[PDB]
Amino acid sequence: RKRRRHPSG
Amino acid sequence: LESQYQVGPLLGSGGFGSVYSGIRVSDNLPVAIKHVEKDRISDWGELPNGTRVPMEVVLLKKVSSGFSGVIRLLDWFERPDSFVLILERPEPVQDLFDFITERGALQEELARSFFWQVLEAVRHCHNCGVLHRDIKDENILIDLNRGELKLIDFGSGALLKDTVYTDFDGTRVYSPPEWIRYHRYHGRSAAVWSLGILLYDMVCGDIPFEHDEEIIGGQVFFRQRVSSECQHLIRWCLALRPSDRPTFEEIQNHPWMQDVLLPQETAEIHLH
Ligand SMILES: Nc1nc(-c2ccc3[nH]c(=O)[nH]c3c2)cs1
Repeated sequence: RKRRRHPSG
Repeated sequence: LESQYQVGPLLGSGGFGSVYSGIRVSDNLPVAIKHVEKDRISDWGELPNGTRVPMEVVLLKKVSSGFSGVIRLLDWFERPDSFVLILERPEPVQDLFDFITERGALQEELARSFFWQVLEAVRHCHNCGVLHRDIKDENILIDLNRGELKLIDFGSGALLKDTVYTDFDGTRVYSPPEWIRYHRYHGRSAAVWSLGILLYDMVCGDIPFEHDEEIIGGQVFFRQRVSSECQHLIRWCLALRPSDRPTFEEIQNHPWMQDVLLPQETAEIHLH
């Protein structure tokens, strides 16, 4: 299953 | 400015800026060197000098006194179109997002040690008047030799207050349902929600929610074997009603949180 980073700022 | 530090390779870039590995020549100390473009800076603050600086600099100075689980601001400089921040650099280091990617779901003993240290770091920020607003595994470094965790990137933070916040630039999948539904939140209870997301992330190997509808749905499905006591703490942190979430004191007094490992034991048992 796809695990990913998530952006912010 | 360019004579006090030797500049190494990019460690990364993103919503925070561009961050470089570096070395302080005065004593070969490892540092991280972060550049922020003035045109991208949303919130500005001021310090005692009345000098106008990015809020991130204000918050780092307030939490950088003494030792703690926060990466300390060692110096900063203003340039024509940017600010440059000199930050601590642990070595050797891995951020908690990559650590969970490579190792999968963490053993509860190890999640307990990490989560406890994150709670102590966040309490420190709150003691100093600082709300981080972007607690997540990506914003946590692991010093792999000392077994200590360090909080980074205050670029979405704010001064801590007791009245409502109506702005937010942190990570949406860690933001609470009252933000999703009404664009309002209070600081501590929103922080507790993101700590619930983080704890689930640690013991299950990825975050529970990706979509707004899951965030506001209030259903936590456990995809790994997790003890009933840990499930209870997570579900409490993720109560839909903010007033139903635990305080930091209730989290740390929770039965799942007892008998934490020391940082050095954590390094020797799980990281060396
Ligand atoms: N992989 C590594 N990243 C750092 C680091 C240190 C401090 C930071 N503050 C930020 O906003 N980003 C940062 C990154 C040190 S070793």
